[PDB]
Amino acid sequence: AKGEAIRIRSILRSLIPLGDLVGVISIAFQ
Amino acid sequence: QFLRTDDEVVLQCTATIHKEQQKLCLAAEGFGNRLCFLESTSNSKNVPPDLSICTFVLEQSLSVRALQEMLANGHRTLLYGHAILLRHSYSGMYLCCLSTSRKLAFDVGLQEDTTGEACWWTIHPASKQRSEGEKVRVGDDLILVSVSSERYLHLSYLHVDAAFQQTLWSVAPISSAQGYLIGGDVLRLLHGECLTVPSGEHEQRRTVHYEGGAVSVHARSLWRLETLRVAWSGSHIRWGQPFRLRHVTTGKYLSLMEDKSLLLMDKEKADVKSTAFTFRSSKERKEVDGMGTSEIKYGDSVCFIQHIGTGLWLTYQSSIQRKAIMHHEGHMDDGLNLSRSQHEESRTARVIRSTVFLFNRFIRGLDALSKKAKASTVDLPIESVSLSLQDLIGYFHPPDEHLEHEDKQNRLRALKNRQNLFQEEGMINLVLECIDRLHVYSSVAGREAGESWKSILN
Amino acid sequence: NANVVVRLLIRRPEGLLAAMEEAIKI
Amino acid sequence: QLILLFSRTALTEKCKLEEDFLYMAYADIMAKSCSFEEKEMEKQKLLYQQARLHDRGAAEMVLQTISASKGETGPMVAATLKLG
Repeated sequence: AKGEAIRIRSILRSLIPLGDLVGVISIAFQ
Repeated sequence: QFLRTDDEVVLQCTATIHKEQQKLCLAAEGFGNRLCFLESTSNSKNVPPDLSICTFVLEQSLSVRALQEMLANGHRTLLYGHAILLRHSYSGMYLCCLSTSRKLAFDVGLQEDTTGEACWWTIHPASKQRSEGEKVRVGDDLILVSVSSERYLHLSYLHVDAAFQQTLWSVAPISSAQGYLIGGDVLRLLHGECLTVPSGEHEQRRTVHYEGGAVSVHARSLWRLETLRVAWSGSHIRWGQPFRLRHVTTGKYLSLMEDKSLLLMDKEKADVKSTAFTFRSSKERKEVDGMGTSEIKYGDSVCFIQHIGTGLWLTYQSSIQRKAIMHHEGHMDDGLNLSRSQHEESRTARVIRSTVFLFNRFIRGLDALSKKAKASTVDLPIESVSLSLQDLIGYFHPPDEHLEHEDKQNRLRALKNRQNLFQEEGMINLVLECIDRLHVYSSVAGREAGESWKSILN
Repeated sequence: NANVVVRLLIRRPEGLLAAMEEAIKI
Repeated sequence: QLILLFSRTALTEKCKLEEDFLYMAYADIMAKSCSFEEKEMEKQKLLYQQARLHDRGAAEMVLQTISASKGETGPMVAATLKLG
């Protein structure tokens, strides 16, 4: 509930899609 | 000198693709197509470019504060820092940014509504010689930046898309006197009875005849004077300059082969002088950089046609098939009178062949599957077609009840004009063919794409 | 300072699922 | 309301005019209702009587029913010319 601060909220999820399965599970398992 | 609102202007980006310049213009289609593309005007002497799909109108220009204020709720001269609203000169839809994808670039296309911050573009300078605030000058090179997407109007490598990278944009003024001619209009070739072209059920209509009666009223007798000038193409039309005669109902350019025959040959077959024409005062300057001087009235006109490649006079001989051909001297019958058409008659004509070209890609594209199995024809467009029927339903939408009785009878009158200019051209016959070709199955083909078979039929 | 350099880093280059996992092998 | 009735009826299209004998009895009642002290008392009263009508759109139900009768010399236009 503000003005154009939601615009940067979309740039961080549309310029970079999530794809986080490479990060969240596989890295801490040795 | 300086651009104002209610000005007709084109956008244009330049690319040097392997030592070859292309000054290609931004152009969107509308009425079935929601996306923009490029139009080559570099080879304007050997292939005609479109004009009515690339000219824009600057509707408004505000500050950024007042724009966000209204979104929270004469003629100005544009300033490098205002935000503008561009609308299409044909479709009447505002140019905006779309949330689709074709990276993080967004695609650029028209849309219906104007509310929200999508349809607004803040101008920007692109050199040290100009800076913020001052008035716009004609022929400048500049940047356009969306408000909503916060990106630049980029030309990529030919996806035209709103990206975070820049691209220059040459602008060029086009237009700005009632009853006088303006470069690019559609009008009637009055005799004293008008020039026509044969009806449907096909000769490819390539002849030229004079006929009489209500056939001039209908959508056959429509011709567009596409002037070779780029800047100030929508000036007044004076005697002496060349202009290709374009058919409007089918899009075939009038190109005289006085050696061979009178032809409305197709698109890329238009050279400079093989299809140019001009108007003579009798039957025997150079350039104006502006909207032109008031030359040719409408009812007070007896205009004589002459080719450029030959220089003779098209005059008719002795159905009504007085087919006119070029004579060396003619008679006193080449004093042609003129009358312009209206803005809904121009609207109805353009949307016919914009769809006629599409349904034939769905008749013969579906006649490719009329064999056993070819399966190589990808020219069976579904999303390009099943969108295009929703506009033609909304184009023929009957007017609502709760309206003013002086407004309903305006809407109901313009509705009946759209139903008559589709009757004569055989659009009623042209849809019944498409209902035939889809009534072969019972729910087909590769049934991943054409799973919308019912919704197209419905 | 939030609204700055992300307004810059759009105009800078810096799929990325291929880079983050292949660095385990390298 | 009555002057709006003849204005809405004139704005439609019928490619001629019907005979409409309500028009020929209310564009006839509306026109049979229209020595220095008298020459400005019988003048400033006439300006009030034609203000019953032209303040109620009656300068349009006689400006349209001429436009709708294209060339018709019928008894309709010869009774809405006594209202103009």
